[PDB]
Amino acid sequence: ETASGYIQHHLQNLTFGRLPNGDWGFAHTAEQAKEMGFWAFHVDTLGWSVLLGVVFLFIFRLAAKKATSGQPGGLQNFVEVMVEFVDTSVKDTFHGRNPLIAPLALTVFVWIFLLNLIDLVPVDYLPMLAAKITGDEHLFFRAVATTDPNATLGLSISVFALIVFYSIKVKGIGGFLGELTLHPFSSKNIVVQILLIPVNFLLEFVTLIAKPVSLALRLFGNMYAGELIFILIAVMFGSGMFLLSALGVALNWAWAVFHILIITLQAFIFMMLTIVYLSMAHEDNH
Amino acid sequence: MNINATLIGQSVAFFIFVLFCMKFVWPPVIAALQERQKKIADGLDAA
Amino acid sequence: MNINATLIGQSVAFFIFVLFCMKFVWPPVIAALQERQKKIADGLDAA
Amino acid sequence: METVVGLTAIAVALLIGLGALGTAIGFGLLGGKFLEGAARQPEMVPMLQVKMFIVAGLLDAVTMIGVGIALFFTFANPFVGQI
Amino acid sequence: METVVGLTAIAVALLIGLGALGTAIGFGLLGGKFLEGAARQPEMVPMLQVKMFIVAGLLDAVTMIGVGIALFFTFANPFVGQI
Amino acid sequence: METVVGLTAIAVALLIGLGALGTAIGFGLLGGKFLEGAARQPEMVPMLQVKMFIVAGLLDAVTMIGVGIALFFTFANPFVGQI
Amino acid sequence: METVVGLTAIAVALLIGLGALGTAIGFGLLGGKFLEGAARQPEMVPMLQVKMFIVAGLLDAVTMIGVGIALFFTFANPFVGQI
Amino acid sequence: METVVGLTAIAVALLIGLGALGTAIGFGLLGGKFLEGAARQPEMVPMLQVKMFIVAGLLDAVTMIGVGIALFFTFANPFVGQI
Amino acid sequence: METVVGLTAIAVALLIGLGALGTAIGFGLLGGKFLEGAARQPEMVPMLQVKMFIVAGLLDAVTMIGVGIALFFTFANPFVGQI
Amino acid sequence: METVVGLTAIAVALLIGLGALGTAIGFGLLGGKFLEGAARQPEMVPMLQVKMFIVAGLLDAVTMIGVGIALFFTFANPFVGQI
Amino acid sequence: METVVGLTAIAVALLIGLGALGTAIGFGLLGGKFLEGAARQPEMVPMLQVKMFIVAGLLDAVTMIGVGIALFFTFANPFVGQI
Amino acid sequence: METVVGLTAIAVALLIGLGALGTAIGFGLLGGKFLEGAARQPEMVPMLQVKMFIVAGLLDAVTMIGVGIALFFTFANPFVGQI
Amino acid sequence: METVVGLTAIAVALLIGLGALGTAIGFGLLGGKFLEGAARQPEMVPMLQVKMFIVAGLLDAVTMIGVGIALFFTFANPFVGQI
Ligand SMILES: [Zn+2]
Repeated sequence: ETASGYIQHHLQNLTFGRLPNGDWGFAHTAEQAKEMGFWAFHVDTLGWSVLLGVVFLFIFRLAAKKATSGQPGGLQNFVEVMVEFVDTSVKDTFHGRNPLIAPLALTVFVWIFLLNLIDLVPVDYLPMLAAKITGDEHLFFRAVATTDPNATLGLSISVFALIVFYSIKVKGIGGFLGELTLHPFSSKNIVVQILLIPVNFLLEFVTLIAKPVSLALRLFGNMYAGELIFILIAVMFGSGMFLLSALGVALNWAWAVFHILIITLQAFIFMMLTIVYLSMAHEDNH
Repeated sequence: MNINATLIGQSVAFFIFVLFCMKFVWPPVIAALQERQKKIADGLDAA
Repeated sequence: MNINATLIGQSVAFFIFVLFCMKFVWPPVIAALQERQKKIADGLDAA
Repeated sequence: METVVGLTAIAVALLIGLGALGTAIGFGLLGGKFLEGAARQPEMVPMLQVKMFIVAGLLDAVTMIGVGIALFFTFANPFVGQI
Repeated sequence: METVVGLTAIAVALLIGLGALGTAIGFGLLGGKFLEGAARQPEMVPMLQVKMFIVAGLLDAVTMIGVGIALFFTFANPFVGQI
Repeated sequence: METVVGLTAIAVALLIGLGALGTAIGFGLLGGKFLEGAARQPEMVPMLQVKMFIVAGLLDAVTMIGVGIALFFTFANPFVGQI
Repeated sequence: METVVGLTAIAVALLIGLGALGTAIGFGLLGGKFLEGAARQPEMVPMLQVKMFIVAGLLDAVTMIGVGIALFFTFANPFVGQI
Repeated sequence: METVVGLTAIAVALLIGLGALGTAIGFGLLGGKFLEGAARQPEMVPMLQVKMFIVAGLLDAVTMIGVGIALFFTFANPFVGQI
Repeated sequence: METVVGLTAIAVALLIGLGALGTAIGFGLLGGKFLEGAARQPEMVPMLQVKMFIVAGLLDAVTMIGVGIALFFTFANPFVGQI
Repeated sequence: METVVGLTAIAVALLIGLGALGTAIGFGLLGGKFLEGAARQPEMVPMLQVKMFIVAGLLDAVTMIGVGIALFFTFANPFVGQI
Repeated sequence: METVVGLTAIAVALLIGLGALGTAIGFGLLGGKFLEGAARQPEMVPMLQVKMFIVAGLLDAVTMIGVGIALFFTFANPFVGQI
Repeated sequence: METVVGLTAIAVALLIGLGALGTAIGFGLLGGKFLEGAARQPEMVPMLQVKMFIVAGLLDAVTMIGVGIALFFTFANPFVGQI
Repeated sequence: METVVGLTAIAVALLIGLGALGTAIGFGLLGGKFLEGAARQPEMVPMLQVKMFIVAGLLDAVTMIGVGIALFFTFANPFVGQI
């Protein structure tokens, strides 16, 4: 098997969608997967994301259900540390009393961290394990959910929907459209302000739209580049040469040691940006 | 690359997880922390 | 070549990374958590 | 059609590279002044951080449009098909 | 013809990329000075923000025209009609 | 002709893009120093604003000429008649 | 003379765009210091404005001849007279 | 097809080089201001370092997108598949 | 010789555009420093103006050389005579 | 085939040259600020040196990737195989 | 022979234009600090002017070599002889 | 094969020119702060010189790699044997 | 021989240029701080001049290498000998 085929296989997702003969079946080739329209699902991404979210929620439910209100145990001390950190972060950014912001920030941070963490495992372990368990050698399986633009886009779109919902809730459709078309530049007379509404819309709508796109792409680019560089280094081992493999080990170790920082930092940035975006939807910044 | 309905499944899972955390995780831990702080304050006001 | 070499290289690199982590990253986190627990215990004893 | 696709590749490369250069320089300039402000008056840090995060939404607005249209060109090339 | 649309793709890439680079650098400078002013005098932030938006409009003035022209070229190419 | 119109597209792209880049950077430089001056003495702000406008006119004097020439090239191409 | 006219379009685009970029950067740099000086003491604004105009006369010297010859290239092309 | 591959090579080169240049300059600015802040207030060094990492998280986004897309373009090719 | 003419137009466009850009930026810097000095010490303006002119001559020497060369190429093209 | 190799040579040159330029400018800025801090606080030099090395680790992150890719292109060649 | 002559004309344009741009920016940077120093220490102006001329000798060292080489190319073109 | 060698020459020119530009600007930035520190703290110059040399070691690495690669291209061209 | 010599002319131009550019900008940056230091403490000038020359050697090393290689490409040609 060639290195190019190795990379091409590693770059493909497990897709379930509408075959020409019915709305049931898994794609066996990249072309067949791309033939499926918008109504298809990446099974590996959704499965891993739901599994990791369920694991995190179960672990945090175990400590919360038996809160001692005294000397904390080993697990609930860690849970309290995380909750205190999230609460301190929320208090320094958001001055309202919305109960949704803090649990949302905690969920976002821990979920994204857990999704990024599985990139540190060797690239060939989980796909080969899945191939052996299912018995199919040519099985598409990608573990890291955050390297799929669909997951990051879903997170960013849900955050954007929350932004719009809370802005409308706290300002009426009236104040929402007013802030979108009239606020940054205002005039005492009607004729000037009418000429100003296109400028205000052009300045506000672009910045409003750019938020979910940046939120998704900042995470996606970092995770995708990290996984792709991890895949490329594995090819150096595949050459079988002594010299090339020795350098590959050092490169992989350095990349992982650098990548743990990126894994933590991207989740922290996503949490902070979500908090900031939700806080500026309850106030007026222009 | 390939935009799919995974974009919808991820948002559904996200909302479900956030609604779980809002009701069954955060309040008990916050209440325990506040009760411990109240106990410490009362012990410091015993004078 | 190819398979059975990539696996060996990945396993060696991952083992080195795991050793590095278990020798440098874990003990500070464990120490910090235990320090938090000890401070909470001291506060409760004072109360 | 070969020339169209070849020049579309260069167009995507420019669209993303220029935006990346601009955002890197702009964020360096913004972060440096943020650090200086946090060092001069350490008590202002949270307000400075939230203001910096607000300005970051203006800093990369056009860059996000450029990256989006570059991604549109790569996988859904509109110029191909216009003869 | 293929050459006209191939050069139109490069033209769109230039139009969006140069504007993105310019806006990113200009907003980095403006936001850095705004953060410095906010750190020096926290009481003046409400009016500094208004003036920052006043000058941000002038920042984005020409780049908005550029991106509009780029979109008009991508979806309504006026150069193909000229033959 | 194909090549002349294809090069006119690049000409329009350069005319608008370079002006947008220069305008954004120069206006960021001007706005930063305007915010600093307004923070220094809030009571003189209207004079600073009008003096900023009278120099913004000079800043955009050549960029508006460039965008006008580009718009003239786009819809009333004078080079296709010189063949 | 297809190539000659096609390259003359690019020459005009460069002549105007580079001058516009340069003037925008230079006038941003000059206006920033003018506003800083006006803010430091407003009693000297009338003299500072005259000095700024004197400097602006030097700053814009080459760009105006550049746009002049760009217009001289667009109308009454001198290079098509050379075959 | 040879033109497509040849231009894809240059696209990758630009996409990585521009990002590297921007990242290096931005990190130079950010690190210099961080060193100045650390020198002024030695007690605030760890908070300044954490804030520098937070800013670096924003600085390095579009460059990493470009790097990923370039690495995708080298070992895979969405442009060759369009013939 | 259709290629030599037109490439000479591009050459003169570069010769004038680069000089204009550099002259505008350099005079922006020099005038900004001169305005700062005048605004801080109004009594020193008469000497600072003469020193600014002395610096300006050296600043504009090479740009004037380039402008002369560009005019010579425009009206008395020597490359044509070289076949 | 010749075009592909000729363009990959230019791609390698672009990668290494842009990386070198960015690294040199960024390290000039960082070193200037480090020397300023060392002159300001001579007793803090050992800690400032470690902080400078930490920043330098981030500054060269993408440049080393570009250099590695350029060496891979100049010794091996993924584009020639694609024909 | 047309290609060689055209490319040597472009070479002369680059050779003079880049030197002019660099010289103008460098002399603006030098003159700003010279004016600041002259305003700070009026009694040391005679020494500062000599030091500025000494620095100016180094600033224009390579620019004059480039200008001389450009003149040698345009009047005594050595590339026509296939060297 | 003329294309391969002709593009190798331009590749070498870029490799050396970009590195030279970067090193010159970076060393100007570094030496400016070195001279400032030497003038303000004349007793610390021997330490500042050693620190400047340490920084210059990091500043010039990638440029040395580039110039070595350029020499390798000029005297041991590897691209010729790939066709 | 047409293409290789034509591109060698461009290579010589790009070697002498960007080197003149970097040298001019770097020497402006260095001389500005040299004059600032000589105007702050007028008695440290003899030491500052020697330190400035020491920095200038490092500043001009790579530019001199590029100029030498450009002269080698002008009055000799390693590329023509490769057919
Ligand atoms: Zn508002």
